[PDB]
Amino acid sequence: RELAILATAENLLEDRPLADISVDDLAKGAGISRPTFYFYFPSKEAVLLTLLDRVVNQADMALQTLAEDRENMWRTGINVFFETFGSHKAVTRAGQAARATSVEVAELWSTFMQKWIAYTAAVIDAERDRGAAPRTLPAHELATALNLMNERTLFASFAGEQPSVPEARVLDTLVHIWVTSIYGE
Amino acid sequence: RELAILATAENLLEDRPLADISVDDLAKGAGISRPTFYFYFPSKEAVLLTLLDRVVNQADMALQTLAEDRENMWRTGINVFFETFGSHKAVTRAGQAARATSVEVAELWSTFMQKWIAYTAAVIDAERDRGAAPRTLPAHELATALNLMNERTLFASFAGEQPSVPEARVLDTLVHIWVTSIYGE
Ligand SMILES: Cc1nc(-c2ccc(C(=O)NCCC(F)(F)F)cc2)cs1
Ligand SMILES: Cc1nc(-c2ccc(C(=O)NCCC(F)(F)F)cc2)cs1
Repeated sequence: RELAILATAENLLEDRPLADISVDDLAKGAGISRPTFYFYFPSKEAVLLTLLDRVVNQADMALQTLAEDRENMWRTGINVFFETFGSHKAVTRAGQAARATSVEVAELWSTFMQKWIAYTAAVIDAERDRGAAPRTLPAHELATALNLMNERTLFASFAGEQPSVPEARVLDTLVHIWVTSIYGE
Repeated sequence: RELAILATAENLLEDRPLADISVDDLAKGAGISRPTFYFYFPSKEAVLLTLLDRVVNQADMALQTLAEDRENMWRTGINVFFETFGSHKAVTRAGQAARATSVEVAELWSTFMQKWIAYTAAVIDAERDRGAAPRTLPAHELATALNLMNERTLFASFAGEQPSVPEARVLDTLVHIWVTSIYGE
């Protein structure tokens, strides 16, 4: 029943914004009543938070799995986000828009971005320690800009935004900019 | 009176979101009544559109002025946006949030981003034609990712977002990533 509500909200988010979806909608698709819905979630907003929270953790776990040539290493890491978020475009789109109106969605996003940037910087620092990358910008600042570039450019591509890099070109585009800015210088 | 309404909306946007500002607020600060306000603008939303439209055109004109070493050339161009938007942070912040709710603000933003990306690509292409930059990524795709990185990273810095590059470091951060990704590979 919790799973059914989640699947239903993801299904419907493919067709319309969260605002055009009602508790009654989610309830119907899940095969339960409205008050029964309120036993699982306080609100439709809470349902989107849980969907985003699962997609973000799935990216984060895949990146932990990788952690356990240099161009390919970065490509494989960026690809976690391309495939994870790009396989859940409706949740990605609605979760990003909700950052504006939900402090819990904003804090969720912020917490994981900090984590991913800290880990990016730790890897740059290792590449510098081994003599493979030059000591140019402070690692954490470089990492932060690269992570934000990916956030905006991935998500603009997935949304078909104008402008955006075509989805079929965006992985290669981001990998080039990461490798050149990390190893260049 | 039109100028007074605009100055007043910019002043108040420094303190609170557009939603916490009423036509009555703008009218008061401008020294006119509410129906007199409606003679100048159809809505508070229209006032923000005009503010954004002036800041965007001021950046765009400064970039046209520049057009009339390689690291410094890119730095001087990125700086147009750092100084123009960074001198109008409240308008930047409210105008970006309005892209979600106003098609006219979305189309304005999109139109100028396309223009700035097209011009970035034309300069990369010239640098490649002269033998100074290598033919790596398609120029327009590289330009699009760099422009989106700047959009998100500048504006996160100006908003004091977590995460963000500190405002005092963001120009140097972006210049490094542009120069390395353009001349590297
Ligand atoms: C090989 C490695 N890759 C990373 C890595 C790769 C990509 C990202 C990344 O795209 N960050 C932005 C995520 C977001 F796009 F916002 F969803 C963050 C970290 C760390 S170590
Ligand atoms: C020397 C040159 N610089 C450019 C240039 C430099 C910077 C930008 C830029 O920051 N684009 C994003 C603007 C935005 F940040 F979104 F406001 C666009 C174009 C073109 S030719």
